Amino acid sequence: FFWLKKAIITARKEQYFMPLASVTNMPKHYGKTIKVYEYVPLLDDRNINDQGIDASGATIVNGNLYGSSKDIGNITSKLPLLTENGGRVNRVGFTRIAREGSIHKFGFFYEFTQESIDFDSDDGLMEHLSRELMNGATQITEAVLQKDLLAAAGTVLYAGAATSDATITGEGSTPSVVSYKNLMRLDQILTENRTPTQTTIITGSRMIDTKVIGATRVMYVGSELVPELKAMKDLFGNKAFIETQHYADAGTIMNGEVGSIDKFRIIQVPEMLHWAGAGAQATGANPGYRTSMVSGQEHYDVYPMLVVGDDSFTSIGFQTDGKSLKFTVMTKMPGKETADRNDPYGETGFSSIKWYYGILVKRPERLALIKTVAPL
Amino acid sequence: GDINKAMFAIVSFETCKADLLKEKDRYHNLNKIDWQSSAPVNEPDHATTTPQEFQISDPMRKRVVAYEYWGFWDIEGNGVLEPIVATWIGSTLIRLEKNPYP
Amino acid sequence: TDSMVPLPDPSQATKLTSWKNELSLQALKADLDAAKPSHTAMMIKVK
Repeated sequence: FFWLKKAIITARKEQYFMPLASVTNMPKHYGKTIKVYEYVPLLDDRNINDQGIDASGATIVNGNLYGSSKDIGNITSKLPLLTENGGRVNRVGFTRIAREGSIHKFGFFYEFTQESIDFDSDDGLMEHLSRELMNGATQITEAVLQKDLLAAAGTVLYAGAATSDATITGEGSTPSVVSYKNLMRLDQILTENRTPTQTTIITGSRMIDTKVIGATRVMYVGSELVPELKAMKDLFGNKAFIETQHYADAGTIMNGEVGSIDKFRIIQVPEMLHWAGAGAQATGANPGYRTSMVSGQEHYDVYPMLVVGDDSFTSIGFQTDGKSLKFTVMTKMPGKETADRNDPYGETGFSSIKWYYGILVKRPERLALIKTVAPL
Repeated sequence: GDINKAMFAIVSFETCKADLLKEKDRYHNLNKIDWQSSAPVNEPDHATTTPQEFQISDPMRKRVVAYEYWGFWDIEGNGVLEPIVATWIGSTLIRLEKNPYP
Repeated sequence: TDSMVPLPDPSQATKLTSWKNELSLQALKADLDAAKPSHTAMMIKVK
């Protein structure tokens, strides 16, 4: 055998939710918890107070003049009117809310020996071991953040006729698959929540076979959903998916962008997580949708399609002041130094890496999500 | 086998934000940088003598790994190769111009 | 915030300068990953 001395190495999987999040500092010697204040407007339902007097002059239960309601009847009924000899007629009050978050620990390590590393047929083993260690650490941090974001979603919409995770199914009159109307509804809700628009519309170019795009939001989907998105058709029967080649010129294509649909620009995330077995049980009439087997019964799978708005959350950072986390890495080349109860000689080393993680959610209303099943 | 025939060269070194701000005119896009992501330990390719547990508390004085590209490029697309320099940190291009030295 | 990274490994032109043709970060990184295997093999001998 003639070893080629050039091994085969894989690359680190790219991470999407690390660079997105903003990081808040947190000094030490001072606990592990961060709190904020929310100031609720005057005319809001959350403004539940007790300092209220109506135009008549008697104490009224609701201090806020009228809630979020937009009826003509309520507005006319509860208008603040003033007479000529006005005094002690209308009073209002205010409220503030608090939100909190915390920090948790993490870490893992590995072992080796002097003989194995030193007298190996291939040199450079230590650098490879360190490389896979770091890659695994970054991937774990990314997965944890994505899991937290999916769990803490504020606006959740179920595709099809389903009303929960369990009732999502792919058999029957109405399969739980995303459609155009669901995307329109999500856009309407996100506009109602006053969520800012991430992107700008694209006006066409002068070259032949170029289509205009009017999308203002970004959507993150997995790889399994993209064929289903491609096959989708709009209300009038044409094709909805507009690929990146049509509007590539005279526009900016974000990385990992497969195309644009309606108001949303679809971004493909290789590492997106899916719930397993959350759907209803799958019988033999399955039209070909993905299923997972839990406790001897087939069950369908649920897929996120997350949307993250501007200033939805911040990541509590312990001594970072910057994106991503701070990892503490320790290495001890083996020797006689180590001692133990029955193992005082020592020929093994190690390398251990640990970090502190925490997240704070400031406006859950801006995070949105559409649960659906994915074709096989 | 000759250095003069080489097309490009790349060096990775450690810098702080103060070094970049010494000449604010030259650099750009200093705001959108993940200083902590490109830490010396987070980049095992760079080989250095800094102990693996060391980070100054001052944000301006933290040291991060940066890359440079000294090489020949066809800037105008007319077929002429002219020297250029490019510097990037993480995934952001902060400096781009011709070769300054005579 | 401000959406994600606006270019696919800064493909296309970031527009730092006025040159008609601009390098973009992807080409530079690609040359780096092309050159790296040989340099990694060479450094083993120095080690």
